[PDB]
Order: sequence, then structure tokens, then C-alpha cells
Amino acid sequence: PRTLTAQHLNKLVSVEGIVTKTSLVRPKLIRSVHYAAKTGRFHYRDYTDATTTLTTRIPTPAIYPTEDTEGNKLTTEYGYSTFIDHQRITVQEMPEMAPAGQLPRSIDVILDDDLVDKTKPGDRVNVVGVFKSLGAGGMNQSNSNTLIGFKTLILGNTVYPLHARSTGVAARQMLTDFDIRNINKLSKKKDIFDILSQSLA
Amino acid sequence: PLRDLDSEHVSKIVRLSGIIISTSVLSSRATYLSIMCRNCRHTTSITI
Ligand SMILES: [Zn+2]
Repeated sequence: PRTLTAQHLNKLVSVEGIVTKTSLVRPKLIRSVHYAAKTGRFHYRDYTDATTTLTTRIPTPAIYPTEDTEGNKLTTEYGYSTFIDHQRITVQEMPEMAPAGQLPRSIDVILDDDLVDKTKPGDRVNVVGVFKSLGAGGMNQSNSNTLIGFKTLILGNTVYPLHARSTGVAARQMLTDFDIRNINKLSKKKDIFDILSQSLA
Repeated sequence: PLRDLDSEHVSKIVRLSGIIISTSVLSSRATYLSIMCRNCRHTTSITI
């Protein structure tokens, strides 16, 4: 997070750090479904926003429908609509790498759907994603203020927890068949306890 | 008489006689409109 600057914008990056604060996992409305009592028909609508696609698109802010095209009333069908999970997290520079006596730097990462609760605060994490900007940095309309800039964040797609000393993430190693054969072989000797004991320190 | 109409008759009911000299073509006017918003697609109606 300290060595991530404006020259890396719009490019794919991989950052390391410590998770400091997560957010509540919320649903996002994608498709609504309705019912008309006077006709017996079902209708629907789709919704989108700026963070669901990598390329810029022309906004289409559709409204939530309460009536029919003929004036009849509508009823919401919550069981037939669609919702998607959403979360936002913060990543900071690791305590074992940041300079001493200096205030730290951090960056926000947005996750969606199947990567929504893969870490907890305090973990060492590696996040790969696209460093992207959004909106207008006070350019539209007059907006005399010049102090603020462009809002930026990472649209994440990969999250990897990392194990360290004196941390809450446990180490696990993938076990191959060679390893299993060797372990099950050594299990059959009689001084196995002695060998395993003399190996410590 | 057509020559006797004046200010006192404005917005009242009158009975007049004469000769028709010209009829135009039929026009179209709305009595019920269904409208939509081209940005957010909000729909409504109007009655005349
Ligand atoms: Zn509108």
C-alpha cells in the first residue's frame, strides 16, 4: 500500500498487508419480479451499477416499478427476485515491514459474491485485482473545491491468506503421495519416537 | 345579428344566424395520453 501510486492505475496489481477492518455482508438487488392481480402476469426489471464491469458504460438508472404499463397495481415477489452478496474490506501495510515511527498507508478492496467472507481482521493477506478510479474528481459542474481528487480502490478477484509467526492464520501444507508413503513407512519402525524426539532443536 | 356581438356577451351563450362559407379538414386532438420518461422509464397517464 505504500508503494502503490497513480502510475499503476487501470493495471492489474498484487498487494500484501494486514486486514484491519471488514464490513457487514449485505445483499444487492439485481432483478425484481412482480405480479398484477387484474391481469395475472409477471414482470421484472434488471439493475446495474459502475462496479460490475471493467469498462465504462453509459448509465441507465431505471426506477423501481410500482405500476403496470396500463396503470394496474403490482405486488413484489421477494422469493422470485435475485440478490447478490457484497462486502468491503481495508488492507494496511504489515507491522513487520512498515517503517518505524511513521503513520501507515492503506487501500480499500471491494469483493462480490463468492469471495465475500474469506478473511477476518488481523490476517496477513494477499489480494490481486485491478486498481481503478471512479466518478469525477469534482470535474462535473463548477465544484470550486480542488482539494479532493479521484476516488480509487481495487476491484478484487483473488484473495490469499498468508501464515506468519504469532498470528491467527494456521499453516497447512498439501500432502503428496510420496510424502504419505514415506510417513506411513517411518511409522513402522520401533525407535520412531526417539528419532522424532532427537530432531527437535 | 352577427353585427351586434360585443363586449357584454363575452363568455355568455348566444344564438346566431348566417350562412356557412367554409369548412376545414378534420384535425386530431388527444383525449387520453400514456407517457414515459426516457431516462428512468417512469410511466404515468393524462386525461382530457
Ligand atoms: Zn425520469
